[PDB]
Amino acid sequence: MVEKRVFEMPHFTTFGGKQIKNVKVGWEAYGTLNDAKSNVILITHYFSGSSHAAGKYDENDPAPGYWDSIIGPGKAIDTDRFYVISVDTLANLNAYDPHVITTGPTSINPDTGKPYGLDFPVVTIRDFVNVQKALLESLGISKLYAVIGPSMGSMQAIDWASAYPGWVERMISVIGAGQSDAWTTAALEHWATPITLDKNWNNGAYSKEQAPLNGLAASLMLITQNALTPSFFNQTGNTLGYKNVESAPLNDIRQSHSIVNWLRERAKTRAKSMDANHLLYLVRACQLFVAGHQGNLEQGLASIKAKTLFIPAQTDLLLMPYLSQSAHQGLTSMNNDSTLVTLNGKLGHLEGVTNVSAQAQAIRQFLE
Amino acid sequence: MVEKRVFEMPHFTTFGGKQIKNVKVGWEAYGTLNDAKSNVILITHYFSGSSHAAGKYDENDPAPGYWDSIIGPGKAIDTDRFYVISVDTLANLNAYDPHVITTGPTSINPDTGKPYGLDFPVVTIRDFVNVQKALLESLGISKLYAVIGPSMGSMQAIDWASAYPGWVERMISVIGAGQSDAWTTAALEHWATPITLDKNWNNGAYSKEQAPLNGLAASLMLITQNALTPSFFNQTGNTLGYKNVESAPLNDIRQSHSIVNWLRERAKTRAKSMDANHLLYLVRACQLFVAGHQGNLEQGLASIKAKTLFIPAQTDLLLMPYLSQSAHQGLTSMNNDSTLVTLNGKLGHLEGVTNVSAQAQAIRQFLEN
Repeated sequence: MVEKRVFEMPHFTTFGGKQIKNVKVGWEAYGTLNDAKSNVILITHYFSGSSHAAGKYDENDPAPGYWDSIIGPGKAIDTDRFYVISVDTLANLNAYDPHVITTGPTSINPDTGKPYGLDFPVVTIRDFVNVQKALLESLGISKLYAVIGPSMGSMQAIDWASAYPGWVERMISVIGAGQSDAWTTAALEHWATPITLDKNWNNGAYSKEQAPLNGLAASLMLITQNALTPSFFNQTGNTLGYKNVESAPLNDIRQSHSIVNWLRERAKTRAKSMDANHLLYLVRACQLFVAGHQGNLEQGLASIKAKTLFIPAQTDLLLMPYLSQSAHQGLTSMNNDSTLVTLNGKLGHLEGVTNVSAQAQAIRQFLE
Repeated sequence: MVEKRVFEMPHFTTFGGKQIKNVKVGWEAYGTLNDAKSNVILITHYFSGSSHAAGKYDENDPAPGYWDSIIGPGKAIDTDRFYVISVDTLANLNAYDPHVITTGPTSINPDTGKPYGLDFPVVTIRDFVNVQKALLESLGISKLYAVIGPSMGSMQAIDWASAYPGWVERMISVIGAGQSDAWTTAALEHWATPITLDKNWNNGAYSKEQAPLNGLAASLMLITQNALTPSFFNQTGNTLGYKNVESAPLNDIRQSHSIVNWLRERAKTRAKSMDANHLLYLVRACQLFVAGHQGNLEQGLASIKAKTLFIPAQTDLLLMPYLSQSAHQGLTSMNNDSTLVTLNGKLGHLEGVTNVSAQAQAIRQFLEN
């Protein structure tokens, strides 16, 4: 049911005033664009995700897109009513996934025949929304009925609403934020440092054959944990038969606890088709984020005219609930039709990826 | 006004079945040990701490020990009533600080004339309390009026109360836990990875002048943030003129935001007298922690008779509210005299290290009954 597409720009100016030549990003869409091009809902994807917000590329895919549970016929993001479209970001974390098309440190520089590495220009949330704007424009679309996104994708969505206020009628921020505050910028740095310390990194110039695999796995382990909760780790801890006094980490400083070996293996398996530098660039992109990318959060919220719906996860330890509450109460103070509802499950940040359906009615009522 | 002392054990068995020779740990004490040795209050110290719970070694020390505000004459922990003693952990993180005395990776192995590196045996919190016990025994003490400690210090404290019930009349746990659950064990593992990724680490066999400095700083950055809150970082960012679109990290992948530069320098500063391998070992000793060191916390709680006070910080992100609650509730279901008061401040975990005084009276009344 899903066909992967590719959007290309020969020229593109980054928000930081750099040039990327030969941009290529993947994208996909579900449903039908109506005649007025007035039923467009942009899904903007989270830190490690891609355009694959729903559906499957192949029957044999082990699982559909991450928001399949609320995107489809008759679902809260109804594909019988909306042309639902999603775009791979630049510097997409899954640079070596056969379905992900991105421009970033792995792209070949024609000028050396070698990957850009850390020669790639700094990219931002705005750069993502601007690549999405160009894709939309090239499809004759001038307005968004809604933009919807979780986590890093809620940054894109709220940025859209702020940067192009006449372009967005509705803004759904899920497990989200209006800014990367100093707490969040610091927290996200720790995802980056494991890769800088890996000896293979070679200041970003490593080959694919000598990639910084350990630093990447180390980053994902930290990410994976930040995105969950004590509850989740203690329950999987139970399944592993976790104990404080395990003979292996007790006897050998170089062995680890059951729960660590699990997280390491999981993150290693999650990072096979990922790229270390691309993780670095998405980190920096998040650290630079503020709705509207103007002086501060208040200025960016003053530009929004879309009604706003904020769905924090109550358990979220990564983009914590006060983030959604900050943007939401700043908006109502400006007489923005702003609504806040909570996700309150046990997966923490990942409630808003894996179980956004819990709030499907709020999304639906917002979208009627 | 506080003399740093040394305790020595020619031979020490570890909890993991191994030997360490020339065990040397630092300690100090405040107050006067009564004729009965019944007024002994042991302070056990947190991850990056030392024995310096109060007072100053030199009156021109910039800052007194980390609990001077509640340990001293006439304070909640009255050092004209109690004898207040505190010992440096094995593998103490402050491996190059002139006041700490410890034994670990940087120690010279007398068998080889060279450092232990990661030949040092794995240490646990049990090994910390046992070195304390050995010190207390060397001093002729047989019983502790109170064992108190924040964080890793509370791990030692509740361990003391579970492994040696009659030794411990009262146990005060501050910003602490009964155990390192799976969440917390994985969480501290992230403290360890950056050190081990650093090329200079060399599987633990680096010279002091060829240390994995950038890995060590990485760990400390994470630790520092884990110990704090958004409020602190956001007040801090505001003191720093933090903006989200700062021109330095926007123009250059290799530049960083204000907050990160602050965080990095504070960690490189905190790391001057620290050793990397010792950090690995304290992390592992924390992952191995369960009060008592049985197969679970319930078994470790079941043998506690000391009356217990718990003082978690509501805003703690490192050892969150629930770890104290899980232990306090377990003890109350065992009809153990267990109280729980909360620190409400916004420094998170470090409420219980730098602002314990907010519960001075609860501690005072728990000690004075």
